[PDB]
Amino acid sequence: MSLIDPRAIIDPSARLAADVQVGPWSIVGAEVEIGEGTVIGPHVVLKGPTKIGKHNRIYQFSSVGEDTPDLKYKGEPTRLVIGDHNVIREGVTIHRGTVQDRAETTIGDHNLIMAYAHIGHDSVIGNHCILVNNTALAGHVHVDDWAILSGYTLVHQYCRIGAHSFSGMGSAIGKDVPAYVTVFGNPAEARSMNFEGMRRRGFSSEAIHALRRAYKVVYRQGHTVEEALAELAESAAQFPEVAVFRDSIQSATRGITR
Amino acid sequence: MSLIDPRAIIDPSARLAADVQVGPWSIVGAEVEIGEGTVIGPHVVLKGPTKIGKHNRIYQFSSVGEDTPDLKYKGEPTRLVIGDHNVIREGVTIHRGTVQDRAETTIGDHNLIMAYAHIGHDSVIGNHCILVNNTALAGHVHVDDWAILSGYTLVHQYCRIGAHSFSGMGSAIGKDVPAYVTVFGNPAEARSMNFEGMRRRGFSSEAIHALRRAYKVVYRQGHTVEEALAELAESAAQFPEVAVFRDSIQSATRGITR
Amino acid sequence: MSLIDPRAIIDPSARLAADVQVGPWSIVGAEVEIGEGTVIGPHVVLKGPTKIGKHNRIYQFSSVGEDTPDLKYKGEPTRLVIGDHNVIREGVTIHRGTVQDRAETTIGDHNLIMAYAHIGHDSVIGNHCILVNNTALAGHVHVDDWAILSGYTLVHQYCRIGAHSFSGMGSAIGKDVPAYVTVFGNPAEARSMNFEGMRRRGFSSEAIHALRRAYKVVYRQGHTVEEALAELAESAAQFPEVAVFRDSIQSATRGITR
Ligand SMILES: N#Cc1ccc(CN(Cc2c[nH]cn2)C(=O)CSc2ccccc2Cl)cc1
Ligand SMILES: N#Cc1ccc(CN(Cc2c[nH]cn2)C(=O)CSc2ccccc2Cl)cc1
Ligand SMILES: N#Cc1ccc(CN(Cc2c[nH]cn2)C(=O)CSc2ccccc2Cl)cc1
Ligand SMILES: [Cl-]
Ligand SMILES: [Cl-]
Ligand SMILES: [Cl-]
Ligand SMILES: [Cl-]
Ligand SMILES: [Cl-]
Ligand SMILES: [Cl-]
Repeated sequence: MSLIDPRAIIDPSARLAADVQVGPWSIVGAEVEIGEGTVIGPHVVLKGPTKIGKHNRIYQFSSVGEDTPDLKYKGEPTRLVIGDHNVIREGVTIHRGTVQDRAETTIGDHNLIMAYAHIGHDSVIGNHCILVNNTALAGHVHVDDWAILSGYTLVHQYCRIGAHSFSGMGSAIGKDVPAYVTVFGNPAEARSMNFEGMRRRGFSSEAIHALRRAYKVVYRQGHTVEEALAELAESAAQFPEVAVFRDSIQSATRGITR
Repeated sequence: MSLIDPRAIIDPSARLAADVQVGPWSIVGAEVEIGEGTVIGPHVVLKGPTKIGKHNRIYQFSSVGEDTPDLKYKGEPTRLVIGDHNVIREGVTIHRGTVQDRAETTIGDHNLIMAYAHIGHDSVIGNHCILVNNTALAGHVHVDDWAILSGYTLVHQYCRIGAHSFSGMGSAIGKDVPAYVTVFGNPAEARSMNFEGMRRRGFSSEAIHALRRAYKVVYRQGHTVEEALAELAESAAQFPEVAVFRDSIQSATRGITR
Repeated sequence: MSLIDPRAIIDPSARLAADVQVGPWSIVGAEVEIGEGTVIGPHVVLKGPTKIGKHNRIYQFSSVGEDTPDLKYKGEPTRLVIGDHNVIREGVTIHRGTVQDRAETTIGDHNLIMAYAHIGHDSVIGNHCILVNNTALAGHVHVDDWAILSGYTLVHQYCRIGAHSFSGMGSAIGKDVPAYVTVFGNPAEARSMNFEGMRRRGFSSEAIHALRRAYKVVYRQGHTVEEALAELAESAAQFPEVAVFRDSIQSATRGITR
């Protein structure tokens, strides 16, 4: 019936909204901030500088705000930001940024990060993502809204996981995953679009069909990527949903003068 | 040398047989019941309604009987049941069931579940299994007696792992695995039968042979599953061991009226 | 600020050099030696007999020194040895040896072992190695100096990972990785040599070229291993760096009288 367990350790410099809860044997280190309504389980380690928003649930054996062990990082003061309404399940690791990117690891709102997931330095997670058990973002990975990374999905540094994209269990992602796309295997290859994601968002059935077509343009017609982007111009102007897709491919590929 | 560490937390409503041990900083939650001579390590978390049987050994950092995070599950009073003589190693996660199935995750007797493995909601495990480090049953997975899942084996929802079957390390299993079959890879593919295990269980020469022939019927003679089953009916009447194999195949493949 | 937290448990048979630190809720079991300047985080479990050198850092939720659960192990008094200047990150498991090999798991100096990495019974790791998150040495694995195992690399028992070798993420290694070689995928396959490694170690550019040719000899040229071994003798006499590669291939393939 008492919010901060007396067997937890709270740095004087940490700053908790009053109705925060911290379970027994949890450490809330210096420079950690925790928002209205957040619940910290038993045996959690928070290190900062780290800003956690409201209504987060962080489960046992999680390390949130540790330094990345990557030799690149040499002790510079770098940040972790986690938004509102996230659930961080048991044993998750989330590391702070590195000064060679934007010095921040960033998690939005309403995400579900399942047991043993790992969220490496400088990674950016948007909103409503699901990282299933043991998903690992190596570093500087961007995961846009509604993405679902199935169990034990691995993501190479710098890859972008597009909105509503979906990886199958054990996927090893080496390159960007365009919005809506489903990918499978080691290495990750594209199979289809996430029609289920599209239903659950109540996408019009013209938009669902347009996105099937945009898939075929990119993947099943021998277009080069530059050829696909050009063909997609029309659909992208017709349908905001296709434009999200065109844009995710556009961002992955600048190229070099040939 | 006093069985329940005073540094542990034991809910009033927990039920511990007389000679149970509980290490320090371990939580035995409400509606958790533990049988004779079971040993709980330190830093274990137990949540209920959970019933754990006799002579089990649960290692540090395990979270046994927690709710699945799956959005489908809505806080209902589902259960976990663990039998006798199991060994659950460091960091294992085991979740209670969901009302959509039978409201019960179930583990039998004499199993070895190694570090960081995950036993998803509604999974049923038989007896004498080995889940090696980081094996992950996504949900509603049935693992029949003596099955060995090598390290980092992933099993998709609703899959049945047959008696005596074997998965190689990093297998990504997405369809049922019949009794005795060895599977490998991502996605998992059948390679042989688990003769090592047949030897250990003291199978006759004749039975080991019958099982090799039965493998050849299903996997190496162009037969459909329907034709393979027909061909096995004889071998299955002659050898209990083959019948286990015939039945594992039967109950994967109900089919649709063509 | 007391170097040993009063909330930690220290066996009287443990021997700590004077400026050892142990965080809260850590256990240092019987027969654990910890060298000068080492730091044990909170929530660590150390079991013995184990010998840990100078200036190591072991992080929260790590279990270092436990028994392997492999059923061949029968409680014999096997050992774990860890040199100096290693970093063992959140949740690593390291198991002691088995009497059927040398009764010792062994780790050298300046290694980096990242979250949830698993160092199985009897493994031998040299110096300046990096095992990224979730790397798993199943048992009796030899890793030689400067090797890099990317995230979720799995290594089959008895495999030798060669000096400066490199595995890509999700690699499933069933066989020896010769020095400098890069391998990828499940099953793991050779692709190139770890030129980046050779750079960072100041190799002559003649030696880098000699190691590229040596690769071509072994992998890209029809040769049997015995044929490649014989072609490499000249190159191995000219360049110590090549000799290390010849020797990794030598000491992998004894063969049988045919
Ligand atoms: N709330 C939710 C939610 C949403 C999507 C998923 C995705 N999901 C189911 C799926 C894959 N393809 C079709 N359905 C998996 O990740 C299974 S793998 C796994 C699962 C759990 C633990 C360990 C492992 Cl390994 C899972 C959960
Ligand atoms: N008691 C036992 C017992 C039985 C079977 C196995 C199966 N096993 C060994 C094997 C594969 N093929 C032939 N023998 C593995 O899982 C190796 S992988 C691994 C192993 C350990 C940790 C991490 C990892 Cl990744 C392992 C142990
Ligand atoms: N110090 C270092 C160091 C050296 C090599 C590697 C190897 N490396 C790539 C890399 C090169 N530089 C930065 N990162 C990976 O393992 C990526 S996978 C991964 C990574 C991290 C968590 C989970 C996963 Cl899955 C990684 C780090
Ligand atoms: Cl059409
Ligand atoms: Cl098509
Ligand atoms: Cl059933
Ligand atoms: Cl025959
Ligand atoms: Cl054949
Ligand atoms: Cl040349």
